[PDB]
Amino acid sequence: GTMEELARRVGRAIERYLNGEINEVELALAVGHIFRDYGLEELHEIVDRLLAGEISVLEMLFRLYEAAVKLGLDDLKFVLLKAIFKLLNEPKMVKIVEILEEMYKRAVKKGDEETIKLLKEMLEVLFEIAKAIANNDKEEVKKLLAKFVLLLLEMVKRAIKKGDKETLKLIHEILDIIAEIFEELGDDELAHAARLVSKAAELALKGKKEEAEKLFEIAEEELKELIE
Amino acid sequence: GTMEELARRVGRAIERYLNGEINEVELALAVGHIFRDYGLEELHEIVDRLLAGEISVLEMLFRLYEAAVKLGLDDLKFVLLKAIFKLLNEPKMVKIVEILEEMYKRAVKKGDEETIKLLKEMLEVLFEIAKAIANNDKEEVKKLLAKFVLLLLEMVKRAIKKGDKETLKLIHEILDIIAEIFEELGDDELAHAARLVSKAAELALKGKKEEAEKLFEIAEEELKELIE
Amino acid sequence: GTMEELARRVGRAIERYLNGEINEVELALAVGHIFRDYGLEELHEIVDRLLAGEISVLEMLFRLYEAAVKLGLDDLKFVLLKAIFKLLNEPKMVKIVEILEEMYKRAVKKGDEETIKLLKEMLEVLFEIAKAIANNDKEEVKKLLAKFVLLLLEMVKRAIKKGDKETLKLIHEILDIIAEIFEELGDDELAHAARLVSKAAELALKGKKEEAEKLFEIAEEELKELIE
Ligand SMILES: [Zn+2]
Ligand SMILES: [Zn+2]
Ligand SMILES: [Zn+2]
Ligand SMILES: [Zn+2]
Ligand SMILES: [Zn+2]
Ligand SMILES: [Zn+2]
Repeated sequence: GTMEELARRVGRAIERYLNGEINEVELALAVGHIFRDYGLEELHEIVDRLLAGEISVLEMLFRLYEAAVKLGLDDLKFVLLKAIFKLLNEPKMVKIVEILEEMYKRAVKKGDEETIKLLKEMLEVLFEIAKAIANNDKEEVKKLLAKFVLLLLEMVKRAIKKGDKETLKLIHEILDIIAEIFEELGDDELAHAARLVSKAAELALKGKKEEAEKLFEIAEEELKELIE
Repeated sequence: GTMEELARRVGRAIERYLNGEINEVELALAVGHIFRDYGLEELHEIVDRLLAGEISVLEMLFRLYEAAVKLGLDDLKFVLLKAIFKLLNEPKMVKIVEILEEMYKRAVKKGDEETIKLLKEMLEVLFEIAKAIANNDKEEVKKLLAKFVLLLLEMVKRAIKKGDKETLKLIHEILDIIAEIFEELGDDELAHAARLVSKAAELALKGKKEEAEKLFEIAEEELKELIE
Repeated sequence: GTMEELARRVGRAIERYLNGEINEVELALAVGHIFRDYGLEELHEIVDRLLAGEISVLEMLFRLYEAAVKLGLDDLKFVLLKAIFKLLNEPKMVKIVEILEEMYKRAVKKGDEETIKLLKEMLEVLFEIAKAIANNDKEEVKKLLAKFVLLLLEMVKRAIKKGDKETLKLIHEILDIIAEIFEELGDDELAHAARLVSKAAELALKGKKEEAEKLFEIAEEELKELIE
């Protein structure tokens, strides 16, 4: 069939595994069969490695995400990222990925192609964040989240000069979630920068976009300072 | 292999599922593999739908039966009908299907081809009965059972002019089962018509086939009157 | 992939089944998929017979071993023999198979091709021993073990004329295990012959190979006498 259904099938299999309905061998067999039905041989080999017991579910998910990045499948990428962020107990990251998926789905139905590369760099940053979390190395997580906040700042700067309004709300929600994450990680300056960007986006959405440029430059200067 | 081996394998898998030995994912994987081994692609997609959790076992069985009717596989049809009538708690309908299957196996080893279309029509009627039962609509069940009784009346009329004797006993047993079904459904007139046909068949089998016809047209007018 | 990784994958699947991690349907599906991935169709049909419930795991292992003997896969043969001797509660035979596979692995990395045929004959003898045990027929087990001891005697006679030293230790350990097996089987003469051969091997390894030959012919005539 089409690549959209394939992602739905794989996602349903992974949710069945996560909820406890099926086990690892059943999940491996089902996902390998699904991938083989669509002709994806590399993904089938990666799942075969799980079927042999060499790797675990999280490692298989990481390798599947890398392979899908090489191939260029988007819905499968979002499904795999949500599964990765659900295997690790982080509901906030899953919420961020869900909002980004909604943004991507809104973007693909129109001619906006400049945002797609953004939405993609941010997916790479999210993948690096997940990898760093899996390594239990908390120092790189903050820098990667700072890069994510900078990317969202660039996207909101692009969006303000246009007439979009739902994009502003979604970026505000994402930035609020990241600020909460920063607060839960024992950091205050990066959380303050994220809340500054969120406040600037809120001001721009409200109608007073003249006050937003000073907030934007202050926030970007602070973010650049804190990364180094 | 041959179409007879496939039916036995699928039936065995379904009994393993029904007895509680295997679960739904294992059953889906096994049955899809069996169908793929024999080159039946459409049945494989139908089972794939179950593997994704879109449909249940009963809906999958119904779709498999429809696909096998389109293809023309008989033993698979009988296996699927028995499974359908076993998932719904109706041993009597399973007994009717078993007797029909024995009749079909007896007929195929000889040159009798006229009984084949009648058995196919009765299989269609039984499929509609199962569908109506799944819909919990009790009004159409009685009408469909009346049509089934009329078809058995036609077959017994055909068989009496011939020398068949086991067919007479099997039709008598089937008619008794339908009479019990009608009695358990809170109906008395249709049960009386079914018992009238059974009595006519028994009289013809005994040797007094002169008295059978009066009963025969009496039962047929009663059945025609009760359908409308 | 290569035939070495296939044996590892199959052995891992069977180990998972034996340890209780997976059940018979999961093992059947996994092993059939593994054999299908490498293009081994006959092994796939043999596993299919297990998927349908016609045969059990032990019978499936026996048929797979016979088919691999016909095909000429050695690592798969060792894996299947180990699984067979693990399903039957016999750790000593598993130890014998492990030592034999170590000897085979040592031999295949050099130019020694004469030991390969003798190891093949001993593998046939061990397969016959497993078959006889599965039949609960104890009298043939002793004669087959006598033939195995004679084959080990031939190998030790060949190896003494060469400079091999680890081979002598391995045959000594194997002969000690067979002697323990004979003692546990309520036999003393065959156990005495096995211990005689082991003592001759130990004497030859120590450096006094002049006294080994007398023990050698004594043990071989005793073994020939006891078989008849
Ligand atoms: Zn595979
Ligand atoms: Zn503060
Ligand atoms: Zn499929
Ligand atoms: Zn009455
Ligand atoms: Zn197969
Ligand atoms: Zn003694």
